[PDB]
Amino acid sequence: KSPNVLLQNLCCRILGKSEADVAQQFQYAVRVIGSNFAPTVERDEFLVAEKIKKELTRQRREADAALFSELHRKLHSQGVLKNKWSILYLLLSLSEDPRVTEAALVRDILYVFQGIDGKHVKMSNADNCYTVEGKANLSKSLRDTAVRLAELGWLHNKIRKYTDQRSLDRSFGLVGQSFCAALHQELREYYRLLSVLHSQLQLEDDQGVNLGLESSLTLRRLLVWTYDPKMRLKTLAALVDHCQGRKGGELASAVHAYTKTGDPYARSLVQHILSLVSHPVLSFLYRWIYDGELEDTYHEFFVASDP
Amino acid sequence: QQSLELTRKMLRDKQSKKNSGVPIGSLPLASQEAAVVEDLLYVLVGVDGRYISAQPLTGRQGRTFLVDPNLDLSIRELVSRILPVAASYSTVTRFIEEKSSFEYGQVNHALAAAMRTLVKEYLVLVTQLEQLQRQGLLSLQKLWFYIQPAMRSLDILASLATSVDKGECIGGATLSLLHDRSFSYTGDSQAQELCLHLTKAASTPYF
Amino acid sequence: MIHELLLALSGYPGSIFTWNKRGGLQVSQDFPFLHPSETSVLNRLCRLGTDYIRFTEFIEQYTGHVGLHGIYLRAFCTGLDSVLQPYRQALLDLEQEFLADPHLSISHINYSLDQFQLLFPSVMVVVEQIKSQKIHGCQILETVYKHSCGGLPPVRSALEKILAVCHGVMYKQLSAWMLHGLLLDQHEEFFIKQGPSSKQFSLRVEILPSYIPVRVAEKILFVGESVQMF
Amino acid sequence: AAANLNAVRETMDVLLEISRILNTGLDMETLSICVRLCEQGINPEALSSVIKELRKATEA
Amino acid sequence: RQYWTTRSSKFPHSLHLHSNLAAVWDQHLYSSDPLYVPDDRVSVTETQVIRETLWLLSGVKKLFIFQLIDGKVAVRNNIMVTHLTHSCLRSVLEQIAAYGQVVFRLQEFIDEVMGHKSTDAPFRTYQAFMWALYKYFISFKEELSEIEKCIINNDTTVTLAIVVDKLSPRLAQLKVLHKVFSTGVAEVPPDTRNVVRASHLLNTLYK
Repeated sequence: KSPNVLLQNLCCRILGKSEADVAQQFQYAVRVIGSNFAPTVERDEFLVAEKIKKELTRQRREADAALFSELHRKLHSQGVLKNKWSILYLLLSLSEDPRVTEAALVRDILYVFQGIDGKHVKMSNADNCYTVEGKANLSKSLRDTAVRLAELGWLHNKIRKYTDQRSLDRSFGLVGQSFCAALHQELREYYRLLSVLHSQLQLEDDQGVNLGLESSLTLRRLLVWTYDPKMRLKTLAALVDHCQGRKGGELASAVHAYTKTGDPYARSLVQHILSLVSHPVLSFLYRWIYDGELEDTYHEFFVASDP
Repeated sequence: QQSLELTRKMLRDKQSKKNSGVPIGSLPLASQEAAVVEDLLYVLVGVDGRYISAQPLTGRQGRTFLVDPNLDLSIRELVSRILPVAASYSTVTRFIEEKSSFEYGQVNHALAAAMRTLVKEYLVLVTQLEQLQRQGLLSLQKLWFYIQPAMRSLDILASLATSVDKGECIGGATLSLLHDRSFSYTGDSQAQELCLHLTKAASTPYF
Repeated sequence: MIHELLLALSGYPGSIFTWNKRGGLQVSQDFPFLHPSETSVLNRLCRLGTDYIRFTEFIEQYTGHVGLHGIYLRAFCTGLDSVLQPYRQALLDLEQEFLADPHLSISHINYSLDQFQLLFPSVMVVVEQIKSQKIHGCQILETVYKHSCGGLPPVRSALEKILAVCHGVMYKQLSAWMLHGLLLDQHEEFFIKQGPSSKQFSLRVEILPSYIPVRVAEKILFVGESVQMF
Repeated sequence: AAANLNAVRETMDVLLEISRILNTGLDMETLSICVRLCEQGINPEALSSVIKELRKATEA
Repeated sequence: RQYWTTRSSKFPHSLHLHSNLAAVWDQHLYSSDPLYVPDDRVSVTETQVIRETLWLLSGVKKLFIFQLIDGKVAVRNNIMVTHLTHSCLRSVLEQIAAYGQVVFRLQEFIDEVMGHKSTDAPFRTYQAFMWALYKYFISFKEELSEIEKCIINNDTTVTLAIVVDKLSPRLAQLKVLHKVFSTGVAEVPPDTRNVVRASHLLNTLYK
């Protein structure tokens, strides 16, 4: 039944000519199709999923990448598809044109990544990091992977505390508050990536093979998931340590100093942050020019006015 | 040790110039192979396998490993031949960590990030492997078959990193290496692809 | 849970969500499925829930009933309600999307409400300053204007909106006092008070907002007196 | 049965969403044909070649 | 349709943590507290909840969940919603019941005035009072009826909060008019002449 309906649809639909009007076209199509079954290599949808992620990053649509990830969540939720690999590859081709148990371990590591201690893994302030408690329950490999992951959680906790402090004080100046708010923009992506991962953690029931899915999540999966987030948080922690006491023009120079890294990912992120921070500075300059005056309490401008 | 001193020196140079800135042998052969497969999967990310201890040799070369003495001769040989993946990954990790400081200039900086991106896809392959391992469909023969290209690529990149480190190359000297290594590996797309990628990436800031 | 969660966010605490009057909204940590991250997110959200509760209390206090009294205070409460309205619409849309897909994680809800997570504490700070200082009359108009130059784009937009409402109210007042020389006082709340009225008005500088030039003030007084005597 | 109908409906919904967000350039019937042939063990790249040559002949 | 009869309600719905919320909470209480004895509360659907609320807004005398206790609208404490929990459910119901008791007061005033003059003294001030009352209540009732009709259409599932927010301006106007009525009418005793009560309410409304 397959090939006949395939040819009929692909002729009457793709072309405005029916298969009873043009004959050799479907012949060439079926002969190209004929004598081919499937690749013998691994057909896991994870590989094509991160292929799509890479392509979307090449298209600078990481928001779209997250959206596609969530749609993949529902696609696995339904359980109505058995050959997602092939359809995903076809969609890739089309879209190119226009452009304790490891489950508990991963749940706890997610919890940590949200900035709060998990179970059997917690903030050891004696180590001033995250440490596996009751590691005899697990193996050395599990705890090593957990520590490698939870480095990101410790950085997240650091940045969250710093941003809370800077959101608290008001004598930190308008530029400092703008910096903190922009810092929260990246926290937003952090958070919704975490939400995507939590949603995919189990779906809602074991509908497929595992976690409501056909493939079980593993530490290695979380590793590739956090690769980019890890470097993002490393860059942000470096930035926050850099601007320890920089206020106003001080901070504006400090950030422009860290604008010279040369990592186009990180460099573009820093440029976005610098643009956001300078926007209040630009408004200050425009007011000082057009109005001949700008009023401040936390003197962050480069013009000092005398009483 | 060496990396910290180098980065400190070149930060000071930048400041001076720019005025700113059960026994496994008792186990059946299949079980032993599976255990070692999981261990090497761990090692790929630089975490220890259950029957292999990483030799804590750092600051002189990449991370090497020592297997347990209870291991089949053939499997021990195979793991010996396949180990250089681990050391090459430790080398690239150390390289990307060291280029963190801005004192290496953007050109060197943008260098490592490029390899960082490659690191990404490397881990992707590992994930593939672990998926196959999740399927229980992985054999050491096929593991080696898959890694052989990855083995060669990691060897190439480790050699490039070691050359840059030993020469302390910065700027066009790195590019000179890129100019040289481009010709150094004529006759194979395996190395020429990466050489072209790295030349483009490094030259973009210098261009 | 999620519906109880949003209803607590809706100002209606449940059994687990307990509203201490001054202890705020807090979590009855008794559910066997609760986890430390779960409880931490719960507390972070109860923060904004308590904020909303106190907002509602204040607005009911000084909009439904007539120190802490006058047209300025009612306008403050009305603008605070308006600014919180988009928070309510976001809450309702989140409820709708949960009612669509049940596999959604509370982390998704936290991601969504992070938009107002930062906004709410600044508004609480402003309103608690207003109340504690008992800011009354046109002084209040200056107050937010002082804070109107904040560094939080969300908070700054909300403050601009409320300040435009205040501007509209005091423009109504000024139009009344200019076009017909009519002073309207609920609790003697105006930048001009009665003078001799035999001359006719006396300025109220202590309540004059900082962003009102004195020259403008005396121009207004001159015009109003001229109209009234005519 | 009815649950199956709802599942198929939301399935087409999600596939339409991903197609539109992915600016692939297909409609409901094209996607239905593609998905119905998907489980038939059909080479994707050959399908893409066929569809691209069809679209190039369309303007020509 | 007949649902105000005292028979229990058992209905099919999606089963989740948040869909079985009340049931799950009671099970947690019982498991944590074997001392807990489940308090009998009739399970009702949000559809029935909203229909009862619409009835209260219209002022229907025959009510099941709502108890006209001492002339004030209150909740029934032997009803529950599995999607909800008892505490917040009752909180919402009491927020609604404030407006409902105001509406009850309005209804009693209306019935008093319309006695459910060419013979006694003119009372046309009261006549216009209740005339405008009726007009406003008519507008409110058409609002409620449109909501109810959308409900009866059995469309995709719609939550109560939508209607709550839609009627919130109506809730505020309800509160304002309740305060005004109590001021200008309830305060002045009927011992005074129509002159006195009329002037009192007139000045209340003018202020």
